Amino acid sequence: QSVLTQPPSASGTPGQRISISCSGTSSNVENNYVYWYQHLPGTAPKLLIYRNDHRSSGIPDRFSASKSGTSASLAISGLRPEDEGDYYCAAWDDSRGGPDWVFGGGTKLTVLAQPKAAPSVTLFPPSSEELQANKATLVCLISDFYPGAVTVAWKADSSPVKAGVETTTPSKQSNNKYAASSYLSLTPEQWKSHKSYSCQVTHEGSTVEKTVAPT
Amino acid sequence: EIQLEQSGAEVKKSGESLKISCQTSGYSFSDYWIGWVRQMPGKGLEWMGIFYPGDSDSRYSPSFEGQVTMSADRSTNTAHLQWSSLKPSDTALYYCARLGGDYEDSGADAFDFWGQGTLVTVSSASTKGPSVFPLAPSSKSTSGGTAALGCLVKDYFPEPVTVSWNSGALTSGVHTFPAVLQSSGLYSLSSVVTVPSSSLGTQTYICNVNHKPSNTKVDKKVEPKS
Amino acid sequence: KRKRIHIGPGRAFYTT
Repeated sequence: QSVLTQPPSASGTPGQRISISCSGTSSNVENNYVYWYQHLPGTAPKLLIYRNDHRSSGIPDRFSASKSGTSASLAISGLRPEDEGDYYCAAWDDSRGGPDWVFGGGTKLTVLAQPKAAPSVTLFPPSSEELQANKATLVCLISDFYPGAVTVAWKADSSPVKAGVETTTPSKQSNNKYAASSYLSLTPEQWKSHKSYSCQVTHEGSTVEKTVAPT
Repeated sequence: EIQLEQSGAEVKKSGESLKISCQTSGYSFSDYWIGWVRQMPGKGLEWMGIFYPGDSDSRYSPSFEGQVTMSADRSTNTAHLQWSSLKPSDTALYYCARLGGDYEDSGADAFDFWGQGTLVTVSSASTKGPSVFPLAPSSKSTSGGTAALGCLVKDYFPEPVTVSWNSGALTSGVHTFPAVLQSSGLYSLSSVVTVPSSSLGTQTYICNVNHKPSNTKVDKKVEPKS
Repeated sequence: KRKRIHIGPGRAFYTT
């Protein structure tokens, strides 16, 4: 109930219209008031839309929002570079019989200033020096991607791995594309027990992977 | 004109107490709820709770119940968030916001005016030099042309660590990644270099790592696998 | 006062 789901990422070129979606439940989006926030670098969250679809005073007409059922959505027409940043939906949730405020996970909006670039993925298994020291670290290096957001998932054989994963935020390279790294800590015994381990990277709805084997 | 002004950045050691502040301007402090919002590094905004200065009423998100204390004094128009025992996991950006909107004659429902935020950094780590491990190239002469080799620099504190290749003689195709900050409070990073596969037998690649906080200097030869 | 929280159309808490 107390969960508003948004897509992680969105993008368009200057002058285009884009739409950001928000998915909730019968305890929030469906009957209660929904709000929309802009979060730009160096500044506090800024109220765009209140109570489903009213523009906050001073908000330009090119911002609008609506909702149907458990879904709400924010539209921005005439996309401009300064629109680039994070957008959050939010709602009142009544699952506890009182007023709880929930934010959606947010969506990173990139105003496209260069062509899209798929990520380069390099995956290194544990070194033999580390394994001799009784540790094991999988290293997944992700670079040259634009827009600057990926999702990383690790698999043990075909099975998902929660435990032991450490991932960085993306950071700007000197070419203005982005870089990130993810790490998987295991025992030597776990590393040896499986057929393979994989680093899966999702960028712009497109998923790739690299796989390493002890054999 | 309505403003909330938050107190400055905090760098604390774990276990230390901290009260951060939000001072409000331009309306009756007693009459409106104040909300608190956390943003963890690399994550989204998260609601902590709300506090009503008029009568000290409160609502905490389930995850924040018992973990933190919202208060205010009406003698200074200042809302507070207190931790007696700061944990590394409290490391974040904290916003204060008024619950308002004034859309009707009564009540409130939107967080309208926000503070500029307060950064809070908490660490439990002691200074430690890295262990450096070689990232062996997938190896021999291939007509996918190139090979990626590198060094894993693990478990150090604090930042920064410098990384060279071949005592600075090799800069072409080097990419040293920003470090990851682990839950242990320690850092790890990797540097990788892309080279011709035809060079693997002839050329020696050595990464030179320096962690001055610990006086740790390591040169690690990265040979091909066998 | 503004203690009352309007969560949706017609619905409010702290209405006392």
